[PDB]
Amino acid sequence: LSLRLVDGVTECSGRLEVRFQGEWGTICDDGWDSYDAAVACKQLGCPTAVTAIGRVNASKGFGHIWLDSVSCQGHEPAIWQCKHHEWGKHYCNHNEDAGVTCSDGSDLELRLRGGGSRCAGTVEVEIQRLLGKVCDRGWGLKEADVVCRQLGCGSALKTSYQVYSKIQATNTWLFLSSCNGNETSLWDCKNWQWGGLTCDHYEEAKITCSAHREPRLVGGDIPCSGRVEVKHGDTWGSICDSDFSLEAASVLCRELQCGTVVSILGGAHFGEGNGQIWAEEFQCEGHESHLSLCPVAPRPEGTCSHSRDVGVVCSRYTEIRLVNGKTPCEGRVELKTLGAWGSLCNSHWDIEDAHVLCQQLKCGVALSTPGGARFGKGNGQIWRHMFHCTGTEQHMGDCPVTALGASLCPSEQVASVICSGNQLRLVNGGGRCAGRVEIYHEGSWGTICDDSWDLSDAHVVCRQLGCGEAINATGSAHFGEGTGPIWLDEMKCNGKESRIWQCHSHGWGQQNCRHKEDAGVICSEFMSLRLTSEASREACAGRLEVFYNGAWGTVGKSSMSETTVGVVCRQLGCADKGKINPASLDKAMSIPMWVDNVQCPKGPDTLWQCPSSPWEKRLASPSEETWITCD
Amino acid sequence: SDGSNLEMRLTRGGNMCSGRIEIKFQGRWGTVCDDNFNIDHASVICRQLECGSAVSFSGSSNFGEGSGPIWFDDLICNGNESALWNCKHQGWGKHNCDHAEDAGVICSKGADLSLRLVDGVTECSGRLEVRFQGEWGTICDDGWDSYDAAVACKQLGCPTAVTAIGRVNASKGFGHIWLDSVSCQGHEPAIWQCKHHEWGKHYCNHNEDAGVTCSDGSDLELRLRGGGSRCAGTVEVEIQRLLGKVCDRGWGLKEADVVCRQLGCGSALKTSYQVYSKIQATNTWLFLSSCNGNETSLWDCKNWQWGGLTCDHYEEAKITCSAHREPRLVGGDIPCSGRVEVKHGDTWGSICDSDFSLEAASVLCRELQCGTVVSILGGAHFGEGNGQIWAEEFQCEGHESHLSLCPVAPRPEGTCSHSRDVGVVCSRYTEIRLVNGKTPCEGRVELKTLGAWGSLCNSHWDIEDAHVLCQQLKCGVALSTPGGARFGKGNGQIWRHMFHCTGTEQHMGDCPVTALGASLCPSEQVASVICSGNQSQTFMSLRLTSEASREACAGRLEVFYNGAWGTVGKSSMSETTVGVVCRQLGCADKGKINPASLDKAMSIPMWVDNVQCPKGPDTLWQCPSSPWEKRLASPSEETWITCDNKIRLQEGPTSCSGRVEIWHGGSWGTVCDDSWDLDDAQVVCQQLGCGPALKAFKEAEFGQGTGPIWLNEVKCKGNESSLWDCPARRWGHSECGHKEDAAVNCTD
Amino acid sequence: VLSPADKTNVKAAWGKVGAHAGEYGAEALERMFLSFPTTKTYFPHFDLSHGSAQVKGHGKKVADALTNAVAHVDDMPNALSALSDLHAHKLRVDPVNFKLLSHCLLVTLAAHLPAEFTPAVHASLDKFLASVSTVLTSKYR
Amino acid sequence: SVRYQCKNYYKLRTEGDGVYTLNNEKQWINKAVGDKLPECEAVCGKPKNPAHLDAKGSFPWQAKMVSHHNLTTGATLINEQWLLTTAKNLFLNHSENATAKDIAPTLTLYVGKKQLVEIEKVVLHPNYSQVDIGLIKLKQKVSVNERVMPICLPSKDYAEVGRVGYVSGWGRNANFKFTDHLKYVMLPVADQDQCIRHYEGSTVPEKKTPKSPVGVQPILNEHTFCAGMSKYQEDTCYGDAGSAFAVHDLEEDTWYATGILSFDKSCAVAEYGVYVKVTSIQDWVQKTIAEN
Amino acid sequence: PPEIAHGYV
Amino acid sequence: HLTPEEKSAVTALWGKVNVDEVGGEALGRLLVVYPWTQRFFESFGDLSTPDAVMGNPKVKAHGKKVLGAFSDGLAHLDNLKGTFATLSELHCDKLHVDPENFRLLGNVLVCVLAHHFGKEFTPPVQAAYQKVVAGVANALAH
Ligand code: HEM
Ligand SMILES: *[C@@H]1O[C@H](CO)[C@@H](O[C@@H]2O[C@H](CO)[C@@H](O)[C@H](O)[C@H]2NC(C)=O)[C@H](O)[C@H]1NC(C)=O
Ligand SMILES: [Ca+2]
Ligand SMILES: [Ca+2]
Ligand SMILES: [Ca+2]
Ligand SMILES: [Ca+2]
Ligand SMILES: [Ca+2]
Ligand SMILES: [Ca+2]
Ligand SMILES: [Ca+2]
Ligand SMILES: [Ca+2]
Ligand SMILES: [Ca+2]
Repeated sequence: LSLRLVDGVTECSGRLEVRFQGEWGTICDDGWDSYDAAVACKQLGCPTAVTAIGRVNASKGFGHIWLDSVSCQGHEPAIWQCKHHEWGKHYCNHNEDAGVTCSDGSDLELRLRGGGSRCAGTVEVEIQRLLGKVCDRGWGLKEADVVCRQLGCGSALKTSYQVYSKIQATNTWLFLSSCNGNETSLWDCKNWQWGGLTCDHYEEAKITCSAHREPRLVGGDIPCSGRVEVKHGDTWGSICDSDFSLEAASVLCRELQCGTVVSILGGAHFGEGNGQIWAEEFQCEGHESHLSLCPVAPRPEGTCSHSRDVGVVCSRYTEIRLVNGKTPCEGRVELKTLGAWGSLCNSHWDIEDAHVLCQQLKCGVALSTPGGARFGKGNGQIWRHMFHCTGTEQHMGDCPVTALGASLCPSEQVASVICSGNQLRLVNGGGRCAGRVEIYHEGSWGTICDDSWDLSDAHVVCRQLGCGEAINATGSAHFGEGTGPIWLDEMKCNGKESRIWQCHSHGWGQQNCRHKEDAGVICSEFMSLRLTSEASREACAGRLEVFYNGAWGTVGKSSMSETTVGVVCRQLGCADKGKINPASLDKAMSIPMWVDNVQCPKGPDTLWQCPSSPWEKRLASPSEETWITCD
Repeated sequence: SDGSNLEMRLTRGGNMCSGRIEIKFQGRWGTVCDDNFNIDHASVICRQLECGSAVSFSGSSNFGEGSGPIWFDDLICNGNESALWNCKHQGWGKHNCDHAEDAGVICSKGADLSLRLVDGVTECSGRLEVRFQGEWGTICDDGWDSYDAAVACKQLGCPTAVTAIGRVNASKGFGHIWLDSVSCQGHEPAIWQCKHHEWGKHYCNHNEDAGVTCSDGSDLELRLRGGGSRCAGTVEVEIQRLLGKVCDRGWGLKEADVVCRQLGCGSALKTSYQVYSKIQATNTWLFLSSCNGNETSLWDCKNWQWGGLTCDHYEEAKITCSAHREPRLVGGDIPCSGRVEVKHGDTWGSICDSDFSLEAASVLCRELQCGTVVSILGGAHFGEGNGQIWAEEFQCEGHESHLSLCPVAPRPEGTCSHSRDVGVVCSRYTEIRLVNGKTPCEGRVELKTLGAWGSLCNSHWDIEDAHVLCQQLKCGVALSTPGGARFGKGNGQIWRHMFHCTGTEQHMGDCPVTALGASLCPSEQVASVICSGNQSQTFMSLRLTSEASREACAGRLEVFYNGAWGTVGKSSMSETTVGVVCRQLGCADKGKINPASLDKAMSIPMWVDNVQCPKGPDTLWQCPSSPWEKRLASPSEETWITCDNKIRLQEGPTSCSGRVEIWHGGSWGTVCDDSWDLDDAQVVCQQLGCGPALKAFKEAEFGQGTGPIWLNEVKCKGNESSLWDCPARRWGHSECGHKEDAAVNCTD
Repeated sequence: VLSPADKTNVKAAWGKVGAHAGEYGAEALERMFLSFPTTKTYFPHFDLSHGSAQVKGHGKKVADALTNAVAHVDDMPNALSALSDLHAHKLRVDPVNFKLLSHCLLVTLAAHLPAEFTPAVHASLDKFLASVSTVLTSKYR
Repeated sequence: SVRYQCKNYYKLRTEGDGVYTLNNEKQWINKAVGDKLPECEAVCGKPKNPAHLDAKGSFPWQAKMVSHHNLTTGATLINEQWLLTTAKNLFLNHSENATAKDIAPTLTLYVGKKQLVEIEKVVLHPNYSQVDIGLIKLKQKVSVNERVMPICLPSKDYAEVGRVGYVSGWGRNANFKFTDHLKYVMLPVADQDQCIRHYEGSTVPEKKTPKSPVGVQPILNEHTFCAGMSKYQEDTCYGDAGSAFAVHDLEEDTWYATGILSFDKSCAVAEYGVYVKVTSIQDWVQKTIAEN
Repeated sequence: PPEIAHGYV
Repeated sequence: HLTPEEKSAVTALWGKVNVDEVGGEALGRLLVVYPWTQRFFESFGDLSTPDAVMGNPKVKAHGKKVLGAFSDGLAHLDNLKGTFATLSELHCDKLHVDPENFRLLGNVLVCVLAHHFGKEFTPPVQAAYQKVVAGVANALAH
């Protein structure tokens, strides 16, 4: 007996031939396995590093067929000593002859072509100077991850492409059977056949890895903010503000794990770039997991000026850490504002905010919230940010939070949490502490009817929301017509209740009302804003007034920064900047002065977070009134 | 051979007195073929083996195929021989038969047959069991019907009055299934003397066991449970002392009619009810099979079954009947009108006027074959309903066929009693007859209005009107309209109501009617008709006048006729004529009559005199009066009136206070309190002539009772002449709730 | 062949099927059309879309025929004489399709009647449907 | 000298001796038959590797015939040039008035491993309404080998009650699909009375009725015998007609064609299948072979 | 020697 | 070939299967409904009645093996031929099992799946599983 490799791409590849009775013949491919290839290679003088099966570039078989279903355990060196049923007594045909592809290891290289970069596009094999394609006979994310992992790209998001086209085509294919997914290279995946079949009704394999387009943020002092740079596999560049949309931003903050978008900014606000400029139309539907997943338009011929960079800030921009504890899950709670650290005041801080802050740092569920200076007062300032977490989000920055002139905190009341270490909203009201009231029950949202609605009842809801006392209780659908179910008909609380579900009421579902009689509440902690003049009730040019405690008042001029006026205009929806100017002496209403010294930091989107001196009602001269004009 | 050496045997049976017939002769065992085999051969055979009284005979190897010679075939026996070999036959061993035709016999000495009932409510209700060869077994229900149950009940010796099938309350049996496809005619002395399937081959299972319930007829009851009356609810059955339901396997109106006829509730309308209560659970069911529809009771339906089946994925049978809320009109001085009293089962009661709308009036007039609503007269009228006052908020929608179907929303408290019951009128109130004819289908036409009979004129009488008339009087299609005094001259009042019937209408009251001023007719000119007599065969305007003001509801009255206007007589005008005039011109329910004034400006001749309206019409064109006569008239003869102002308050502590009521379309109503502002309350009290307003209320002030809400969202500017000029939206449609009617308090 | 026990099991099962027979037959036809597209060739004029009333009517017809057969289990060839002649001679339906429809029917009933399909009853129903199929295809030539 | 011998699966049938000695006249003369050579006939019934069972063994006499509308039936190879089949098989897709000349050019016939053989003429039985049998003549003799071999006719009646015979078939399987691979099944001979009662009601010529559980009546008469289902309830179905009921004679180690299947419509719904006795048709078969 | 059908010498 | 929707349906339903129960039930139903299949399992003891078949421990063990092999194929739906080469060689070389018996077992498995999963076994998933079992039978054919 004898062995021979014939008509392959190299002396160590091609159809397998065996001589018996002086006549050559081919082996039937049925059951041909990589073990058979290894045995046939060890019987021959070719490298034993890698052994793929199949006919590489070989033509159709001819002559006689000697053996079928050759089964080798790999324990002996010669092919014909393996197991077979009988010589020649088989029903195989010349279109299904076997083969092998011996290799030494340092020749198998995989490269993706036809797309935005090396980490996106069709998969293109090149082995022994013969270059082909992979087929979709068993292709999916499980096998996809290996190709992206092998190339230095990340997780495989989908099988598609965006940008470039016009790839070449060849009539040779790579077939995978199935490979669990943890391999360091595609070549390690078991029983990968090289050539032999032209797969019909199966298309070519395509990939788009995460490294196709990767976003980064650098130039900002608050954790989740700054200009946007995108990586094209191995190169970088800047992003203009013309072709970036909120849908893309929501994904940008989603994959970064910085929460959701709380502001999108244009221009070189975060700093002008010093590199190449990218130009790419972002067309995300909104719920995509990555920027690369979203479709993409081809590059335009134009380029933006470097003063046109973009930027974003997401919800999770509050740095919270625990100190002075034996474990990091028990120390006192600290926070930052305006470039200085500090310690949180516990004056308004419940178990819910402890649950959230424990979940933030993977400390599990919360256990207790010690009182007093139970972990040391600390050397930093005491912060006055009243937190109102709903107890489901998993970061502090997500929660509603406000500190505008919060009351002075007594010295020894520093907040702390002990971690395990493992449904009221006001709708259409504007703000958080006012509007039609709704409750979630039968797993559906519904409102409260207006009958018997009196100011005593309204006390309980805004103690439940933490919004202080009630100042109004409204009916005849003041804040719009509620939709869906109507649950609670009449309410007869004592005014001292902790939660609304403990009041005397007819019980869920019992009612005699119509949607034209939905109730509401306005409470002392609702805030609003306005810029007005003698000839306009509402505008964004004139004296600045603030709504709070049910009454209007003017904002203080002293200690007014340049960021404040920009925040004010942005909240009023006219401009991103503002200028102070002198004005007339004609006081419109001569309202009191609410809060003295406002100083808005970088990042917030409204004025209710920017910290200042605690509230106190006083009269003030017209010279102390803030008069703003928005460009 | 004289027959001494022969011997006969029965093999492959349950015992020595049953099995295949075998005979030894010439030393060989042999059988007999079943050709011409009958009970006579069996009786002869069950005599020489000492097993008595042949019970059944078999054929076609019911006991397995035999072997050996076949000795007999086509024998004829007389039923009383000493043995089988004494019968006449063609010859020993001569035959055209094979071993697929062996004969068999069951004799009585073995089959100690008996019958019993077990696992049921009484001594003879339950599951039937038959004893055969000492073993108890059941009967398959295939082919089991009332005649078989009759035979079984008579056999066991208990009442044969009502004999129904079904193993009530009894569980599936165990053991053999001895009988199947029993075919008794109803008079046999025992269940096994009838024709039935062979004892061996049955494919039945024990879920199919048969049973009977025998009764005298005094222990079967039927009731409707769950609902606001005895005439609506789930149909429940109490047979013996067992409670059960009916199954809707084939439930329909045809058998619901039988149930309702049994209970005495009229006729079946709907296969559902209003769930006024909760009914207990039960495990036994009654199954029916296609009642013909004209049975006097549900027990007479053929082959109804009492237990022994399941109603999986089906539900309970339920019905509402005609007598559930049947209406009545009482107290009315003229046909098809008067006070309403409703029946809830077998008790007649009144309904507050605060719970009856115009849809309810339409369904009522339709149900009583009175037409369509012409007037609602809410408030004590047509006397007083001295009895019980039902407090059920009727919520009738659409135009339901019967009052029973109308959804109703009861309340747990008491309400109005003997001051605000309600009345109704319909369009079927015409008093007419035929007189002076040889038969009731020909004669003179007469009509009664007020309190007098008179002769109707033929001025506009036509064949269509004649056909409608004879359709009213059950005389079929009309034939011709003879002219003149063909049935006598007039001898009294000459009415002149020119009717305009289209001819497709069942009763003449529903036609358009015109009477005001209608043309004079002589006594010799009267209307008359002749008809087949077989039932099987099938512009004007009213205006008022005043200087510098027209179309207002105060001043002199006039009638447009034949291209011109004219005046109508002041003489003898009654209160009811005024009420009709005001309800027609729409400025009020009624008003008062006053002398003439200086405001007249047109000397127009008089068209009619002596206007007097009857009870029932809602317009002035249907009011008798003198004929047309274009005579000159003096102011003392001219008629002048002033309707009652449409806006009136009620429930107020005094005058110039109280909820704001409004009248339109025939019946009074209220206004909705959305946008209720002092401008409207300024119009309200000035319109009363009282003074400026001082306050307006919201959220259920001054009553929340009766009426339709004729207006809502009164955007009144405050200087309006009338509350009806305001741009109030969707006149007549209730967008608002009822807890929010108008209220005003204003300065005297 | 159908033994007496098999006939009892068939009678019990088809009794429990009850009034849902038309629904089960229509569902079986839908299953067959969805799983074996080649069967659609014999219904060229039929709107074979989901829930088509024509398919529902044909399914109820099939279920009624099967119930008639169960009633006359001892004389099935006479009970299905006209249907046998129709399928064998006028339509020339190939016998393979009948096993497909029988399998679809068994799948439908097993899906909807879990408690009734004891393996013995399953075998009896197979026997009954095989007998029906053999009767309906015997004259095929 | 030379001695004549017949190759594998053949046998010399002439008398005398196959040894021929060369003459001084240079003539080849066997001292028994002189100038006359012998001829080699074919073994009839000795399968190389004897014995719903898949056939990967020795049923060489089985033939497959397909009608011109793609219906498959069976035939049995009786000698090198003639086959025995069912008349109803030949009458597929034409009125029973058709002549034998209209049937021959419309049939395809396979033997062994899908080897095609051509047909010259067909001879139906003179009384095919009662003896449902037909003969097929091939254009040229088939070459006997491991896959093709006749099953020659019997000399005595093996249709005894209880005898188990083998039936190969190309017909429809449990899914009513024509079988891809040849199968065989072992069936016993049943008694006539039960079969006749099962299909016709009674053994009496009068008061017979059609009681066939499948709706089609077999041809039951004195030229037929019945065979029941197997130990595992396996039966023949459509397309097995024309196949032989082969009996293994252990005293001679020869396989004999005892019957040809006629009624193949039981399909486990009817208890018995009906076969035509070969011993009752042997004279007509021999007369038709010799007359052609 | 002459051949015979299906036979050898 | 199977469309991605079909593969999703197949692999979603297959997760709720008790691999130690369904196989034995399917094999027992095959042996009862088609008696000739008992010929290959004469070593399992009493197989003469449905109760004996359904109560046999060897039947359940072998059904477990069969369903394990079936599940292994469900992860290689595009290369069934090579997945089942050794089993095909076994079933042809030693037992000589006719290829139609594979289709009978597949249909019985479909019936068992419908029986277990009730109304969730909508016609589309049935068609998908028909394609799967047809592929497995063709692969095991030879
Ligand atoms: C248990 C098996 C079957 C039964 C009991 C059955 C029953 C019926 C019935 C009751 C009819 C109506 C005949 C009439 O209305 O006159 C019919 C007609 C028909 N059957 Fe079947 N059927 C079966 C299987 C099949 C199969 C498997 C096919 C095709 C794959 C098929 C194709 C047809 C067609 C095309 C019609 C004609 C329908 C029409 O003309 O509207 N049947 N069958
Ligand atoms: C509830 O809100 C209403 C307005 O939305 C307030 O009513 C006004 O209160 C001011 C307070 O000085 C009075 O001057 C006005 O006359 C009030 N308006 C009316 C129409 O009477 C009300 O004060 C709020 N409730 C509370 C407790 O402040
Ligand atoms: Ca209210
Ligand atoms: Ca309250
Ligand atoms: Ca209420
Ligand atoms: Ca007889
Ligand atoms: Ca006789
Ligand atoms: Ca029954
Ligand atoms: Ca009866
Ligand atoms: Ca209101
Ligand atoms: Ca208004």
